[PDB]
Amino acid sequence: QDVESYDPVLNPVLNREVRRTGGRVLITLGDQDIDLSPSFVIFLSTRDPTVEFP
Amino acid sequence: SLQPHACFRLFLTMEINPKVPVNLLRAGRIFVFEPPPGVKANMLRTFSSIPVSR
Amino acid sequence: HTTASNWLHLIPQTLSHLKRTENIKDPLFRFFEREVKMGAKLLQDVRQDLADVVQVCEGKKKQTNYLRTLINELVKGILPRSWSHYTVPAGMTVIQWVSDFSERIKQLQNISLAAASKELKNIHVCLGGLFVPEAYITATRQYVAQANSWSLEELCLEVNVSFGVTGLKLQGATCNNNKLSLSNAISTALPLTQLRWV
Amino acid sequence: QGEMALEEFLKQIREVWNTYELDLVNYQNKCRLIRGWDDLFNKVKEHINSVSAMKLSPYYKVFEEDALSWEDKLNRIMALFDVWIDVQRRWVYLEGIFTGSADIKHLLPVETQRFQSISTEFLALMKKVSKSPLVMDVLNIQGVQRSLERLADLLGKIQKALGEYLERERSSFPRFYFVGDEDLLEIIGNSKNVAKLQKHFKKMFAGVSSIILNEDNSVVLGISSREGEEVMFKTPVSITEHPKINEWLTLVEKEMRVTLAKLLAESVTEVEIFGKATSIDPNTYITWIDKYQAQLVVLSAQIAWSENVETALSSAAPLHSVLSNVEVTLNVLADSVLMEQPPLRRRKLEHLITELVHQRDVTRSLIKSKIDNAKSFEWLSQMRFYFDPKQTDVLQQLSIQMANAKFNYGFEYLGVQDKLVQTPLTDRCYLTMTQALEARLGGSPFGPAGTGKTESVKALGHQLGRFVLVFNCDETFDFQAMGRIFVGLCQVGAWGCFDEFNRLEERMLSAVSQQVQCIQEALREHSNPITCELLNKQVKVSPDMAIFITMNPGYAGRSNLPDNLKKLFRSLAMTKPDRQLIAQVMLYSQGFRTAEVLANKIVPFFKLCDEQLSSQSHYDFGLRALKSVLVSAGNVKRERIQKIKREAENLPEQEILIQSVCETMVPKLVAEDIPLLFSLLSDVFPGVQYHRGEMTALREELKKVCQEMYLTYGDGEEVGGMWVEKVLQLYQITQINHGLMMVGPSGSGKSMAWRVLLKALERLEGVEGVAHIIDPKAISKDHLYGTLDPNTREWTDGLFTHVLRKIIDSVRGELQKRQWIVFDGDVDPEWVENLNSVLDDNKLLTLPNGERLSLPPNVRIMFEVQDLKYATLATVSRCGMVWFSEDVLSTDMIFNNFLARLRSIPLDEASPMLQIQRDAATIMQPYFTSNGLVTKALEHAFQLEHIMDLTRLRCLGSLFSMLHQACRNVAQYNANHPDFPMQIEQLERYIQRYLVYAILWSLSGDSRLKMRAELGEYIRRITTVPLPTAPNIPIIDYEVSISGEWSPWQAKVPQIEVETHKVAAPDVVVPTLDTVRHEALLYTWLAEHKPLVLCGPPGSGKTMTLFSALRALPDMEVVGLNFSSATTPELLLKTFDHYCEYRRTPNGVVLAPVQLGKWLVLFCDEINLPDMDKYGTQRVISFIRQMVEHGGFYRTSDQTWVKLERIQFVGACNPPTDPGRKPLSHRFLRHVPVVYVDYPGPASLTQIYGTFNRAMLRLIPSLRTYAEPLTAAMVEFYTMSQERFTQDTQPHYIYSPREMTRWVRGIFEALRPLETLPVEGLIRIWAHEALRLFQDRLVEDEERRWTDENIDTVALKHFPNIDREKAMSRPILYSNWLSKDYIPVDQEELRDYVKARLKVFYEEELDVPLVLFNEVLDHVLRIDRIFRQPQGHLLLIGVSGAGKTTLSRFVAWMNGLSVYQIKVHRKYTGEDFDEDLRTVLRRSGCKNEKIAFIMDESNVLDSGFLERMNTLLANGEVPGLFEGDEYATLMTQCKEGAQKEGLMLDSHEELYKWFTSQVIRNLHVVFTMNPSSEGLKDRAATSPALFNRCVLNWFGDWSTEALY
Ligand SMILES: Nc1ncnc2c1ncn2[C@@H]1O[C@H](COP(=O)(O)OP(=O)(O)OP(=O)(O)O)[C@@H](O)[C@H]1O
Ligand SMILES: Nc1ncnc2c1ncn2[C@@H]1O[C@H](COP(=O)(O)OP(=O)(O)O)[C@@H](O)[C@H]1O
Ligand SMILES: Nc1ncnc2c1ncn2[C@@H]1O[C@H](COP(=O)(O)OP(=O)(O)O)[C@@H](O)[C@H]1O
Ligand SMILES: Nc1ncnc2c1ncn2[C@@H]1O[C@H](COP(=O)(O)OP(=O)(O)O)[C@@H](O)[C@H]1O
Ligand SMILES: [Mg+2]
Ligand SMILES: [Mg+2]
Repeated sequence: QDVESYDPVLNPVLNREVRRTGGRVLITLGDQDIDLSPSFVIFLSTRDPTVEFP
Repeated sequence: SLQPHACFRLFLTMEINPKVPVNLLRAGRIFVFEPPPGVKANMLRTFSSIPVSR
Repeated sequence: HTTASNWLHLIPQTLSHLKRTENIKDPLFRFFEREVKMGAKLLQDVRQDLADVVQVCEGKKKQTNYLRTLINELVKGILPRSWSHYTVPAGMTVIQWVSDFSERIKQLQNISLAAASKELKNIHVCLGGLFVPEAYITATRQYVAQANSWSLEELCLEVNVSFGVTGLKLQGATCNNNKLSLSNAISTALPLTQLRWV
Repeated sequence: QGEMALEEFLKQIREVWNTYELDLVNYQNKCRLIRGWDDLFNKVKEHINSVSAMKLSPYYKVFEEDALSWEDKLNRIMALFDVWIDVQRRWVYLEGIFTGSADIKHLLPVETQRFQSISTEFLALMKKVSKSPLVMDVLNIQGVQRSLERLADLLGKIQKALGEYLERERSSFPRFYFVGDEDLLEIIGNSKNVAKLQKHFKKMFAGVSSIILNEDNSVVLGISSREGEEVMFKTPVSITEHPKINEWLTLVEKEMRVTLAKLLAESVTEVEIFGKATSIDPNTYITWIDKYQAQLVVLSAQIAWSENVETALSSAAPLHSVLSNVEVTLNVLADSVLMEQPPLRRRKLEHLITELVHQRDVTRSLIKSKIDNAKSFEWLSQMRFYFDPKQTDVLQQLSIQMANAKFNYGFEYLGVQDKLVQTPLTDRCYLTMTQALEARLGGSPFGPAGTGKTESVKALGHQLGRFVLVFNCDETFDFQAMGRIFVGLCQVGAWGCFDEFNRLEERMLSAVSQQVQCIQEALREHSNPITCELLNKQVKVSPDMAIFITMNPGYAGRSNLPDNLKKLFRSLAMTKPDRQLIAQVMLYSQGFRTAEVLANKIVPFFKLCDEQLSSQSHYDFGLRALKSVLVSAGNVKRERIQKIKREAENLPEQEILIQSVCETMVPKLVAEDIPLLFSLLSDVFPGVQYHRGEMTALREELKKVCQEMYLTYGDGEEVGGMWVEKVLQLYQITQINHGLMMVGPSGSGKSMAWRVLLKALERLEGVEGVAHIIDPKAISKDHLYGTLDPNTREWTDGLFTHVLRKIIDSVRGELQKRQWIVFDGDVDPEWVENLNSVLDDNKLLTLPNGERLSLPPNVRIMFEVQDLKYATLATVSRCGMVWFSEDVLSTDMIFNNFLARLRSIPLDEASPMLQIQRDAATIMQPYFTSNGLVTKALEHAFQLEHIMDLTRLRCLGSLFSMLHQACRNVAQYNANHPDFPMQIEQLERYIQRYLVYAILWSLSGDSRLKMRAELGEYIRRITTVPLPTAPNIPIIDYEVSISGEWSPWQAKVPQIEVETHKVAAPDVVVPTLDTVRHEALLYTWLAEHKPLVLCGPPGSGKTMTLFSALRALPDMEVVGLNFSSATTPELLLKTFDHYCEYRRTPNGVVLAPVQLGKWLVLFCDEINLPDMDKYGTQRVISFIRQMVEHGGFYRTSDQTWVKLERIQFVGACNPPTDPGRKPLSHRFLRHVPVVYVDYPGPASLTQIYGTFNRAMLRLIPSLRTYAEPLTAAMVEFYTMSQERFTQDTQPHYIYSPREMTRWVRGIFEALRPLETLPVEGLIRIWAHEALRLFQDRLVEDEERRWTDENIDTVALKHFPNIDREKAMSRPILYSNWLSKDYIPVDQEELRDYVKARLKVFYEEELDVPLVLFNEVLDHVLRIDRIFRQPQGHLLLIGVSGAGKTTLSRFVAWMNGLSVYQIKVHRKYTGEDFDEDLRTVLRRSGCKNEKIAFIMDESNVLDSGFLERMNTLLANGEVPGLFEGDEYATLMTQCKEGAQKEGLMLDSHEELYKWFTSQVIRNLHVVFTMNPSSEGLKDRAATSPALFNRCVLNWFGDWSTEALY
């Protein structure tokens, strides 16, 4: 919730900038390498219709 | 993000300023205090404000 | 920019010039001299700004930052801060301010013509068109005081409808035989107000 | 014999130093400290002066060694004793507090142990120094410097750490809240000395300035005011009982009140037995006045009058009797004041006359109407006084009353103060504020400045006997600070009179409204041991609280009061004071027979002056000016009466008032208003007349000083008459005024005026005159005034505050000298409003601590400003103006000063240089007299127009520097010809032409070619000087040879052919006429280490010309400084930190470069860019002007004058008409000459790049015949592209020869390894480079197609009989991936190769699929082309999600670069950005690896990001990024990297140079941002490197072709 204060840590996740280490799936997040399961989804909520996004 | 006590009222007093967030304007109930229309209404509020025992 | 150039071409058709016209001990002469000098300075800066805008809007000349500020102010319709040197009533519009300033320049031209021919005492001035009407009142009081060799602090004002002023307008009253009657008219123009010092 | 006399003087010095020992006195049977430092310091300083005088002349060369030994030993002992006085002064009160104060070891055990160790060390040193009192023996102890430094440092540390006990001590004695930390430490430490407390009672009490003590200092006999009035206690308080300091201070403050009550009772008894008679005896009346103090006398008179009026109204005859008695008394007062009295008694007389005339007016108004009963409101409205002797409580015997508001007199000793003329407006204010006080509401008068608001509140407080405080609050007054001052006022029972309350940071105003409400509730509870909650603490509230507010509505757009705080104050509007009544009462009180006539002629005079005079920003004719005129009139009347008595009679009161008016108001007038004001004076006062002059002694001393320091002095009608009269007026205003300004245009001579006046006053009165020159805008307001730490309640002193505190303390005898604090800047209400209480009659500076620093009478705060168009009336009114007009200083006296400075003071500092200088001066004497030639040429230069506003003094100083260069050139020629010296006629005929050349390049150095030719034509027409006979060639195209004739620079420029190795190298300059003229003129500037400014359009060649000029000077090191919109002097301070060191010398600290023998030159590349404040000032420009004019700046660490040793400036700027430029101040442009370097133009550009193309087309000999058509096509295409792609369309549409240089370099780099090329291939590579340089920055398809049409038609026109199909095509792609060389490739093979590389790239780094098309192919080729070149940065403009950073990552991976992104998160601040930059810089320079620093616009959070990115992009290094530990780590890593590479380097400068080279070769920054209408303009303004050193590529949205 509260995507008004959007944190840019989610940019590689949303862009799906993902590595390929053989059969394993590797992504970067901050300063650590993260393996993500394929069954991962994320939703961002907002209670403010009159919000401006960059 | 809270469920408060039954007899709890938060009072926010402010001047009419565009800087007030639209989120807070939508969340709260807005009361506008203005100079009265008419001598009759002015004297009515004056007499209601001054206590009878005085 | 075509519409702006047309408007700035038609603006200085009501503005031509002002005579510069200064060694006299009377307050009236020096007050009129300094008023005409201030009007000439304001007119020459406004004329230079208008010429600059016209040349850079229809012709070959680059754009500076002050010029950009002036052009933006002119398009937005707000008076530039540099032009507003006298008192402007409650933030007027340039459309009527140019007419008011042209009227003031024409008045100062009339003062200059009268001074080219004491001679300036018999003229009639509208106090709205003067930059400093309070200074005009002080100057005429000082003139009558020095001429009659009276006191400078025990002089009262007698008003009839030796100094005539124009442009004064009443508010919710009527003048008849120097007597005031209440009226529902919002403003009745005084034809000519006579200021005699006793 | 002279040498023997000097040796005898040295022997006398040795004897008086071997016979001088430190004087020691026992301190409470503990130690023998040293006192009497003034004589020691005076002896040291006169010995230094004698040694310096002997060193200059005449036989210093024989006693050099022992003279230098004596000099440096004297400096050493001076430094040791300067530290010794400070450490002993701190130690005395530290020992006092740590011994007398109890529960200190129980509360600060580590501090007590530390001070025990320090005390043992200091007593050991005291025993050592008491063993041998001889000063040389004292110097003989080793390690005294380090021992004293450690002692001072640890004493300061424990002094700072002791601050927690100060609040606990303040809770005991309430009055300590207004005393600062170190001052309170002195109070507690010197409690057992008492005599050292006498300089803080002024801050502690109202009028009590000292305490009268006995011989044993055991009993306090009495208290004394500042003016010598003393009050003796009825029952003395004894310290010999051993009470604590707070205990006996409380006893003193109670005894003062009871003593004043007893004396009030006795005095009112005396007045009661006086006033019962219809006639009074002046003898007994004067004895009574001498018997009782001023406030007691006035109070007794008021009590007697009120009682008489009440008894009369109790019952019309008694009211007439009371009025008659009042008139008889007032006549007695007037007759007594008409003669001569002692000053204190005379001021008592004046207060009595004011009060009695108010009483007479009140009785007249009461008897004019029919009043019968005492309960009528016509009498109940006026303030009345009641005395009840039957009240057994002596404090509550007097009851001040008004309309239903009973009051009790506070009985605080006010001393004397200054009474106020009780106008009807003042009575209305009294009634309203006393109604507010009865209602327990604080008062709040408001109105324009000068109506008498704070003085009315202070007068009301003095009438009530309340201790009043005036605070000049500002935006730095925090909620905690207001809580502290409120709790102090609550403890003491005082009044608050916060002045200018509206400028208090609205949030803080709302916050302090709660504290005000709590105080109001506490007072209401008292009205019915009360407490109120302030700062979450309960404090007792005395019932004498009053919070008064003084404010001007909309004075400078200040903050507005919220309604919550407005409801807690009773407002009052007051705009028109009774100036007539004030003037009449003041003149009648001072003693004037025609008092009413003088008032009725002076108040309408001021009314006429406010209208008939011209409107100027520095005119004030208000009530403050009127009161200053009245006070000066009284003083000059006293002086004239004393002068007559030196020989009652009659005096010319009209003439006295005229003289006062003239002396106060004449200097502020403009040159056209003197006859107008004289006409006003003659009109109002017919037989007025005036007298001036009679200042022979000061005038002749001023003439002597002017002759000594090479100034021009006039006799009043001579050449310097206006300037000397202005100096005399400045002297008069300093004498009769408090704070001054010198308002006038730049170059009016105000600095020399006040300097010469100060030196003349020095040599006349014999008192030392020291001047402190402060620039208030070169530093922050916090550094100027102070800063309160938000965490701990500690105060860091500002510059002005530190200077004033040092003068107040006067440990070096600063009070006996003459101090002139000079603010050499410009005035705006951000910081000058803090001095409102300073420049007022309060004479005290207010701080947020509650510490109020008084202003000593020897200090005159002076202003040296250019204009007051941003200053407010509240600060214009308080000062005394001196108007320095531009025509006050005429150019002939500048010429005379220059000629004198040339005749004397030789440049290489009798002498051959001095002889050559004198010869040149007598050659150029005829050209400087009156009009001559130089003045006419300067007037014509004024009539011309320039790229900057031409002041006379800028070009005039530039001409003077050029003439000094001519003299140096003559000296160098004589040195190079030792056999044959310079012939006098050759020198004459050489200087006679160098003068014309210098005035040409000085007056027309900043103008266009046609106008410098026009000035040359005017000079040729106007001068009789031999000139070249070339009708077409201008004079500006000629040089003067040392033989004395004219030669062109066309002979100087050769037709050099550069080598193929360096075709477009950065250091390669092909010479042209403009180039050689500009570097010759630059060398002429730089030879005297003078600042300069290189103005011109971007890419014109300004830094190339500057570096070509500096390459001829081997002893100069150039450092690059880049300025942006958000530039601060912190950048220059960081550069000084990195490349220079701070040394210590006995005559102050100096700042010199680390590499000795070299003159560091600072190159500010965008000096024009720093943002202009809303009051029209620039901090960086003010800083540079301060350190160019005054020769140094101020270090904000410890407030010390740091003097630049070898530092000079060069500046570069675009013209001020460019979109982001704001014009420089005239006060900064006064010093810097400016030269306008323009674009080379077609004629110069053709040969400039013909040389480069001819050199480049040598690898292939079959292509060398096409260099001229290639250059013609190149120049024509660049010119025709420059015409319409101007900055008005897009902010980045700038074109310059930098693009032509990049074009030539690109063609050469494509032509190097290829070794065989047809003409078709040459046209193809030329077209490809043209497209890459002229189409990529464009925005629209129409202009892209326009440039394609341009390139096609230019190739067709300049390249006939060519294969158009083979040369021109659609893809025109060039690549070096398929082969080893830069061979053109087709689209399909490139697409297949990119597809295969992306197939490899998917599993390697990023597994995100991409779709290939022509725009992506073009983008990746452009990005690879930029990445290939060194220092290759990118600026990609396009919509989000267009794949810019993905393509950048792919190209960086394929080219071997490493991709870095900063990985921004929440709370990613500047320190985190600095850590990321440090890691990137280390990896790029120390580790020698490629880095593709990808950065997005979303990564920007502050302007510090852009500032560091600007510095990194433009220079390759960020000064101030590495300092200390990380700097040493970088140096070790750089040394290891150099060892790994194979280069053995040492020291630090060359290692940092190699690190910068590694960064500039191995670091690439890619900046991606979204397009915007104003965002691009703002980014260009805030970072010019992103638009200069970054290659721009407008990717934009996907086109329709791309989408399909
Ligand atoms: N009376 C004088 N006779 C001859 N030369 C003078 C005289 N007064 C000033 N000058 C010359 O004028 C120069 C500039 O004057 P000054 O240094 O007083 O600057 P200023 O008017 O205070 O300037 P700013 O307003 O920029 O601070 C001085 O360096 C000095 O050489
Ligand atoms: N009624 C008065 N009688 C005598 N002097 C007055 C009177 N009112 C004002 N003044 C003088 O005029 C000056 C006005 O200062 P003031 O207006 O009180 O400062 P501020 O603008 O901060 O309120 C003061 O120096 C005061 O001495
Ligand atoms: N006479 C010349 N000879 C050789 N190159 C020149 C000449 N004049 C200008 N240039 C080119 O112009 C560029 C200089 O621009 P520069 O001095 O950096 O402008 P700015 O300092 O305003 O950015 C250099 O790249 C240089 O190649
Ligand atoms: N040519 C292309 N073909 C397919 N997808 C693309 C292409 N260009 C960009 N993308 C998409 O855009 C995303 C990359 O976003 P990014 O590179 O941050 O855009 P920008 O650089 O414009 O901010 C990737 O997830 C990718 O799916
Ligand atoms: Mg005030
Ligand atoms: Mg100066």
